Amino acid sequence: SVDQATLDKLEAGFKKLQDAKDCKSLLKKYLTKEIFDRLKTRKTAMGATLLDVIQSGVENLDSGVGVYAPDAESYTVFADLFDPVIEDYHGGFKPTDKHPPTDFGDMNTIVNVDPENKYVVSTRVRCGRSLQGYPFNPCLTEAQYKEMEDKVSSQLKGMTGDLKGTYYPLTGMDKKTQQQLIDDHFLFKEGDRFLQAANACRYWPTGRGIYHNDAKTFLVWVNEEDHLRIISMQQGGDLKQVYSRMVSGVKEIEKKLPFSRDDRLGFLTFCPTNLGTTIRASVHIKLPKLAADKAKLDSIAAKYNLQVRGTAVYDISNKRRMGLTEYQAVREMQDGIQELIKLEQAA
Repeated sequence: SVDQATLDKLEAGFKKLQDAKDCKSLLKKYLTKEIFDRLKTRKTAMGATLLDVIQSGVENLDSGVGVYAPDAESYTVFADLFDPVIEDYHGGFKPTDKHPPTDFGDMNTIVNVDPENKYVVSTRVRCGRSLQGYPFNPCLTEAQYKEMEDKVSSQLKGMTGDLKGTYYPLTGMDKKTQQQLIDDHFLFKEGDRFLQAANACRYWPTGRGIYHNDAKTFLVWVNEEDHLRIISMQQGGDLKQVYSRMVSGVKEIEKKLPFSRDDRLGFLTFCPTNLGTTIRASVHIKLPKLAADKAKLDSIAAKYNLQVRGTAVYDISNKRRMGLTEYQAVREMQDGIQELIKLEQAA
């Protein structure tokens, strides 16, 4: 049963949303009075309430999305809010649509998109995971932070071969180690006001840590936002090597740590923007001729559902997460980057 202190905070937050006439968040768009009244009395088995979903969007009215998952079951209990948010953010993933089963695909069809190292500075593929049986970061207790860091770090420290490396707890980290990790772009710090208000930064830094392999091509963050962020990266354009290393690491971790996955939504994450495959593939790439015609550049990327940002030089990444397989997402990135390089060469 939801307690009165929580209901009072919920009623005040709903009123705050309605009084902010300039608020444009998906939270405000889809938390109708009818849905609010239906959901405000519900609780997950782990104890999460509607407040553990919406509080960050109430506290940060300029949120784009404004809702987070406090545990895996929340996607079911609060589906009447999550479902239209997901459909809107993911551009047409309807409440009745279903994400395909996991398929990393045929690695032999993924390639080095720039063997000459003429255009691609670096290549990165990232994914995220929640561990089955644990609340998400809005609701982890201090004891759960300690237990899961022990379990995760033990599995990471047992990895061998290309994945052999070093675990660094944030707890007790000294300034020399911090600077070393900053120099490698491997450090994360306390979360921003969106994470803070989502209650994702409690008991800082208990249960938070960093792992990388000896070659510094494989990086794992523990409880930065999701339970696990798993990142593979290297200089140049060998997407085959980068993607296969990420998949190898994900599968090794999974052997002793089962992940939370939903038949409709795929892998379950703290932020609904990261569902489905959870995969973000990106390149840092130099395309100076296409830069002279940014409209043209933006048009090619859009054809392959890629987004182009700064970081002549661009960070180009895939936009799609839901309704396609891991293979399809990485292939979309490979195809798009190949087409961009082709058109740069012909320009």
